[PDB]
Amino acid sequence: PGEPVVGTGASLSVELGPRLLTSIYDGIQRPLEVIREKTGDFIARGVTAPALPRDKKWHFIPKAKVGDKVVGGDIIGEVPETSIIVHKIMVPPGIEGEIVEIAEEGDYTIEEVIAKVKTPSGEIKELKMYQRWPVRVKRPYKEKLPPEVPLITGQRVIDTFFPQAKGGTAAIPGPAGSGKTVTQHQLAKWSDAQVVIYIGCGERGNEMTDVLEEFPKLKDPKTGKPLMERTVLIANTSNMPVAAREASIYTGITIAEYFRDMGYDVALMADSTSRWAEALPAYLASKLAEFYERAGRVVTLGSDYRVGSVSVIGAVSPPGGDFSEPVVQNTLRVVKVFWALDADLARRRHFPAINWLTSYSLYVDAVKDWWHKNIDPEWKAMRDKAMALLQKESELQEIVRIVGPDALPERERAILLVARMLREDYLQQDAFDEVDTYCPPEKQVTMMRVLLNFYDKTMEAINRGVPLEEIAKLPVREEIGRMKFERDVSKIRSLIDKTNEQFEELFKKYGA
Repeated sequence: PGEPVVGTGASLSVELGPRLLTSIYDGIQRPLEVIREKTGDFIARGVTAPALPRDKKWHFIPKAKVGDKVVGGDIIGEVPETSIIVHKIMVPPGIEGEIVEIAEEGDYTIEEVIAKVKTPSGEIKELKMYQRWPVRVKRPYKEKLPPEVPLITGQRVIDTFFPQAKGGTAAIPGPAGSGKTVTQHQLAKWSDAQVVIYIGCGERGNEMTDVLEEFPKLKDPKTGKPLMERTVLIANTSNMPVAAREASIYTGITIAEYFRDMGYDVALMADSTSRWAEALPAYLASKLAEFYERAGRVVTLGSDYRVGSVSVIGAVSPPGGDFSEPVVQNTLRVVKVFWALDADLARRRHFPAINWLTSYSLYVDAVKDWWHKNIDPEWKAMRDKAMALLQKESELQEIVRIVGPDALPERERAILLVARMLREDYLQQDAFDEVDTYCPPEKQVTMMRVLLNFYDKTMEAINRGVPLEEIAKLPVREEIGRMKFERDVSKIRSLIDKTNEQFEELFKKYGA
């Protein structure tokens, strides 16, 4: 509306209800292009359009009845919104009491009052299929849970060495381009979040166009349905007001929090480094912080025990291609994970071009018990071992650069052989391949066991006089290089026995 009050200005809010999905907005949730506003401490002014259509009929299913006691977050109905997502109709935060009136199953437009609640006062509150929330106010919840369950991306280098927790905070520094774009796209479509809130575009120039024309064609690989049906986009464009681009990340995170309150895992993804806007280094630092602080996995409001999360992934691309700060350095300081895309790795044709020495995740210990309990009790021991091999490989390659390869002992040559297999057979991954576009957790640990078992057999064999050239030509080495294209994890698993057997024949052949 247009009401003015002391403190934060015209309370800038979003409409939360059905039809949000598949929608594209600007920084303050207008369907249109353009935008208009004056961001300050004091206030902000804006008029035009409706965020949610009032014309569309929604199929309402009641999930409560007259006489039920309710609190904020209680689910009182369901609406099938898209062919992917069921919209859960919740009591707005701050409302409690008895349901004295609830709609029957029928078709309704969003201004229709689908229930009434009598509060303890006796005051009668009318509930609709949508609700409103100030974007600068974090939606409430019962409890923020410590990081614990991984957001599974299906990308080996991430899930294994640099994991993201559901509710966690990630950034992707490094050069913009196909690399970043492909990784962004793999994350959005493969991560086990049900809903994606995507902020950006505006970064390229032809980008708004490609979004307008290609994004409706993209499929959700999980369902074969349009990805648009689990997505909401917020566009920050060069023509749009400074004020609104400022606000877009609050709009974004409020909409994400609303889907978490229903019990979904949501991924909030940002790719709007350049277009982010400033009216008037501590200003940037505080705004980054207030945003990232809102990520989290929570026990939601409601009378049933229920958990949802917002995981934040922010692409950070230097404004003028400038390696240095500020945007880059503060954001890396706030997030708990980053995936450093690296142009030299791209030129070595190592894809995805995630530098496994400069990336880091502070969630390894937080997610390990989940991996241990659900997938493989050796997950953490194996990641640590593979990383130590990579760390060793890097020190050796530096030494070798200076003194040459000709006086390397067999043990050191073997380390290099196996590190190379780790980099090519495991870290490298093919987003374009119909099998290797996603790697299930059970496949990740099984490929890793195959590789680490090969390493152990390699060092045992070195130890017993087998020459390294023989290990390098072992037929099984080359099936290991193809494990990633195999859909059937038991065929991958059998490489362990196959490896043991070929090494045995090498032992018989040397009397070793």
